[PDB]
Amino acid sequence: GETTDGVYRVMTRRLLGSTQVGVGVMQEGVFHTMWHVTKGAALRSGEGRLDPYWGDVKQDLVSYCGPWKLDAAWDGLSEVQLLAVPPGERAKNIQTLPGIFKTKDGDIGAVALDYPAGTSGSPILDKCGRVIGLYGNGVVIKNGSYVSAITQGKRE
Amino acid sequence: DMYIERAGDITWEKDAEVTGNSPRLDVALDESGDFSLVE
Ligand SMILES: CC1(C)C(=O)Nc2ccc(C(=O)Nc3ccc4c(c3)CNC4)cc21
Repeated sequence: GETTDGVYRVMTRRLLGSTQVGVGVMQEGVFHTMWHVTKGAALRSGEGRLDPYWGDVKQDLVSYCGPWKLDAAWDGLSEVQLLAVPPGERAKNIQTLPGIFKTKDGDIGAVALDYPAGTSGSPILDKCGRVIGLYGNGVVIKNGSYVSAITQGKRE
Repeated sequence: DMYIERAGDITWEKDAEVTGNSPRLDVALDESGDFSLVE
């Protein structure tokens, strides 16, 4: 099916009507998304089929048709863009300065933007347009707002 | 059965809407891939 690079919606017809469960990135022939969006299930792209290739529940990432290709990283200083693809709404870039998730295994950038759960898998970009991570896995702070980690995979 | 639909190009947009704060949070990551606030 469609293998052109770009951001894509992950849809399902199992529920009422057509429901958007997430978003993903097509790059170098590989579809990248978050694990909790597909649960590792096969994907359809028109008549074609995309089979899972690599995945990990702890990282919350999954790749289709090949290994993880995205390896750009947040520089720890600059503003980034969340290319949000919300359910039923047009792709729209949102600029923000990320915060930090301090963990026992190092620090990770984090974006404090609130979107429907179906926006999970939307890419976070640097000024060069490179995907530095995906949106959709983080925490809910005291006032009820959402903070997502800038989740990046490893390129082998 | 899940399917994919193209939603656009991945490009940086000059003069995009600038919003959101930068909080420094102490967090923990469990085996299920779920984050939690460390207190
Ligand atoms: C609605 C709200 C708060 C929001 O504003 N944006 C998002 C984005 C993602 C989720 C989300 O639930 N993500 C998730 C679900 C399941 C699992 C993981 C992550 C990683 N382990 C299993 C929620 C939100």
